[PDB]
Amino acid sequence: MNLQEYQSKKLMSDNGVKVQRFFVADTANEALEAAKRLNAKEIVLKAQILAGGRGKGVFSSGLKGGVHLTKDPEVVGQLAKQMIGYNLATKQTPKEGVKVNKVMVAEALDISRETYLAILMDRSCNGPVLVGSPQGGVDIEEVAASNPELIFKEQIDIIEGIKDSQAQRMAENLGFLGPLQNQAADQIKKLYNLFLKIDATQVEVNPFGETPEGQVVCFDAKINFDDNAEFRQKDIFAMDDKSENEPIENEAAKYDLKYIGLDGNIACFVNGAGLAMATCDIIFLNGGKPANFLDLGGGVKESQVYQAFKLLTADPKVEAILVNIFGGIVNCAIIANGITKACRELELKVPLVVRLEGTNVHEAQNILTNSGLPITSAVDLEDAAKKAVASVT
Amino acid sequence: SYTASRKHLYVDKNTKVICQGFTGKQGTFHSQQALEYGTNLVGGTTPGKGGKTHLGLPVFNTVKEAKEQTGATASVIYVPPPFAAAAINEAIDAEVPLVVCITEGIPQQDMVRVKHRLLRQGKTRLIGPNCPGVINPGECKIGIMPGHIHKKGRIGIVSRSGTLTYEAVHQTTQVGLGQSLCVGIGGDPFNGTDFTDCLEIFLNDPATEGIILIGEIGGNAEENAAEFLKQHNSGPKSKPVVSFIAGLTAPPGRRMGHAGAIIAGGKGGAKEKITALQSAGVVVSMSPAQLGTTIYKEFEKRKML
Ligand SMILES: Nc1nc2c(ncn2[C@@H]2O[C@H](COP(=O)(O)OP(=O)(O)O)[C@@H](O)[C@H]2O)c(=O)[nH]1
Ligand SMILES: [K+]
Repeated sequence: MNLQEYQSKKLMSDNGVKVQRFFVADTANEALEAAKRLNAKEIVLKAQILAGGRGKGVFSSGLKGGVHLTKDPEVVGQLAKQMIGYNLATKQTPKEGVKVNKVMVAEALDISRETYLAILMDRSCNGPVLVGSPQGGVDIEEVAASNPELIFKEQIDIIEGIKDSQAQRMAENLGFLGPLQNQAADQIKKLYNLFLKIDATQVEVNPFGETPEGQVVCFDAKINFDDNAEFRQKDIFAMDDKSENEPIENEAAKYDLKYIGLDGNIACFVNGAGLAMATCDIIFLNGGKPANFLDLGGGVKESQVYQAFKLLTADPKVEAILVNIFGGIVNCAIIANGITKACRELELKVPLVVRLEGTNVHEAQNILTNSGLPITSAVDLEDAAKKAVASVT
Repeated sequence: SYTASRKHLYVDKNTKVICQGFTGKQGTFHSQQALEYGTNLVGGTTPGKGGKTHLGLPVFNTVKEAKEQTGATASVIYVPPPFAAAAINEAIDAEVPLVVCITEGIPQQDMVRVKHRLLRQGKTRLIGPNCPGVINPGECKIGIMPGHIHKKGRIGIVSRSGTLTYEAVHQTTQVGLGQSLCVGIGGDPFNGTDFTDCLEIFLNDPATEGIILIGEIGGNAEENAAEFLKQHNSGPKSKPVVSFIAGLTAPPGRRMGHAGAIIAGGKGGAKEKITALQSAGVVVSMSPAQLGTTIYKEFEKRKML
């Protein structure tokens, strides 16, 4: 899960992390007034979308850039009016990026040195890790490629927690000289602890900087939250608005359906995660255009089936559905019913292809065969794949 | 130390198994069936019912007791997410040679702490969390997989997806090849057993003549594995290995049904995984539907049929 920047910032603030003063607003005028209340040398306008690279993106309104520096509050409002409502397309969003409904108006600061610092559960040390680079402002992947030695890591023992030894040593590595050096250290200890507190899989600050005034500041942040931790981060998950989600998916989650909309015509719902990915795969390989990926989670239930069939069809971009389910726990029969029972109550008008296998095979093939419905039966996933494709030519 | 516990991954007819969260909806359901398959389920657990009975079986208070009273060499966990973590350490404390956590949804941080405890000991070997479990066609079944589709045989299977394993199991029985041991390592980013823990076993198990590896986007478990194969499965007496990685078409930054299936910050993509495994002489199927025939051909190319 991901929260907006102003949400992340408050959280980091509430936990002793030096962020920049800011106010949130959802209109061009609030933005203006917000620039006034701040009252500072320079202001910073930042569209609030979960994506990154905003400061290099482009709004649909024609505006270029998601982060704008200006000393004049009236400009803040003029720029805002170009952010509020439009679509921002950063190098990390789709083609039409995301629609912005809120903007952050914060106090700019001067940046002497820019450094990249981040904490994450590393799938190599199977533990928390500190990842710093004295070269900030840039996308990390890059710096890595371009100059590996410029990267510094430090495995933190999840039971001992971070140690000055580590913190200070990282601070040194980041470039923070003498006096400042210990400030960056304290801050890094802050991030780690905040990181653990909020069950975050990662907290990324870029730049983790230094001002001329000699202040260590997290000028930007990106926190990814471990979804499996919602049950003990109730307050943090309440802030997840679910506004930037593709219209559809929201619906699916209402019936606990793992939906992930792609850009295709051949919708398809499968049970089990891997088969879900596998089906998109085998579809694309055969010139297909997976319209999505759906996962009926653990077990199924005529409810889900129908529901799953309703979301998929409500989408006018679909020209076929590829059902691929492996009857393990719940036999294929109970699945077949949910399918046929839905085709009728849904009066679907898209060529449907179904591929069943496992417990109760033969029986469920009759449940379908019988219904007299236009259900195309495939022999395996290859079969289902290729056929599901022609059905949209 | 912990690598010494790989040995425990090979359950068999001798494996006596207990269930944690025994009287729960899941524990109960998969236990009635764990029986019907032929698994030696000797009892289960739940706080405050020590002495009682469930499914005609005993219900102890502690994993500790249950083991010392049934001699169970294994334990399975179906418990809800907020308690699966505790459930594992409890098995670890009671030193149960084998622990299989099925539960999906355990906070990652919790798993990191478990891995910490875990790696500094060799009595307990963990499978999971968020996995189907493990099965020795005919002799033992710990988990939630459809036992009947399996048939004792030669192919050794290790995978990060359950449904994708079933696909594989189905395919190697159609071709009449059968499975030696199937280990579903999980869909989470931090678990107690990886591809190499199993490749290690397969390679030294005479019963396993071939191996099917099933991975997907996310992490680098597939990569470390491809490395290992190059080092340990090269030579004349090398066993054939067929694989299929899932997610060649997944959009970045998205969690694909599996907390661990996600390409992030440039890492996790499927193509590297296929390029790496191939470098280690792994024969990769480009279709999840060709797992069966592919490995069938490999055994063929070596008159191993
Ligand atoms: N001078 C100055 N620049 C800033 C400030 N805040 C952000 N920026 C710059 O705005 C640029 C784009 O915002 P960014 O942090 O990249 O968010 P992103 O584009 O979504 O990744 C960054 O490269 C920063 O250097 C600030 O307070 N003062
Ligand atoms: K940034």
